[PDB]
Amino acid sequence: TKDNEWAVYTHDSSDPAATAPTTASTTLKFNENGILESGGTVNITTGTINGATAATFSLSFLNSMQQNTGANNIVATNQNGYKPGDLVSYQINNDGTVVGN
Amino acid sequence: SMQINLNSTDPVPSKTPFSVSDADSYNKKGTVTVYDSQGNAHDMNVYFVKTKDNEWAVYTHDSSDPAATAPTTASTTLKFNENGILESGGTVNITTGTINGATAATFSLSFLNSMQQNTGANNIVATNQNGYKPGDLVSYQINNDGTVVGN
Amino acid sequence: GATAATFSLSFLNSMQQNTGANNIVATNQNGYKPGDLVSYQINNDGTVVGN
Amino acid sequence: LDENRNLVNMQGMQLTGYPATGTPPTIQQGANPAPITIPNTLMAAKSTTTA
Repeated sequence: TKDNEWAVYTHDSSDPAATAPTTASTTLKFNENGILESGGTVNITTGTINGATAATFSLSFLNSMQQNTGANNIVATNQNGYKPGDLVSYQINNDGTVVGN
Repeated sequence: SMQINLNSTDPVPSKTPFSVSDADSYNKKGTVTVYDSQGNAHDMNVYFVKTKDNEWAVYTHDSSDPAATAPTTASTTLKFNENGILESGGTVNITTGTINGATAATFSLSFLNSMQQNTGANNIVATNQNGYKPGDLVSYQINNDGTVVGN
Repeated sequence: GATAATFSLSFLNSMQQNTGANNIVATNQNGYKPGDLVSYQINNDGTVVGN
Repeated sequence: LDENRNLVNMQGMQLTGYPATGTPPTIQQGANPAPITIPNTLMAAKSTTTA
């Protein structure tokens, strides 16, 4: 929106009835060094598909950095939710820990 | 650090005073690239105009900032001894413009090791600056002394 | 019976000077026509492009 | 010459060198090396000032 000021919107492409985002979800503000100063965390709620609860999760932009890189590149993405799965294999590690993959 | 060789026989430009637009108004032009806190590249254009014998006015202006003031006052003045040794004015503090929220780059630019003789043409010997742009790992290596160096 | 096509026509970069005659430097447009696939290729940057 | 009419090798390796700057453009040995560009755009006219 101006120098060191980045409005950030969130949208859910999976929901066939998702509402088009009209209001800013958050605003990333950047110090003189391009580091985060505010707006790095925001609580985002998804849509309701197939009767399941919408996922209300804290999206954190921690360590986001704006400097004269050649382009806008996403460094890392991570989320702590996982889909159900069946047991595939198992192992015994060197420290005695039994791990099922 | 900016090291140059200056020619003693260059005639004083008739188109006084100094004008950025006027190419013939300056005897030599050089460019050094500096960087701000946000890594923006500023092409410091420096202009060398001989005023009298062994006296050279050096002007500075950044082409990156369209809102920067036009240089109308001496950025520095190099005074030289008889045999081409530097006398005074070889170091000056230089501040760039403010581009895209980046703070102006305040750096000490030094004309040390500059020597002025009867060179056949205007040439700049060396330009060095300790700033850079952000970089990402493209390779890593281990040297013979055991130093791990990431390029 | 097609819907009316309204387009922004611009004479930008056109100039009136002492050229020998009225000469068109260039024409450009964003509209196009239907046609079938002929070739497909993968460039040096990994782009898959069909001509 | 490539699509933008720049001096290129077999691979698209763009030639670079000292560009021409100013009005009229002049060769500046102190200027940073820049790619050499050869546009096909027509040349405008400069009013006579000294004869």
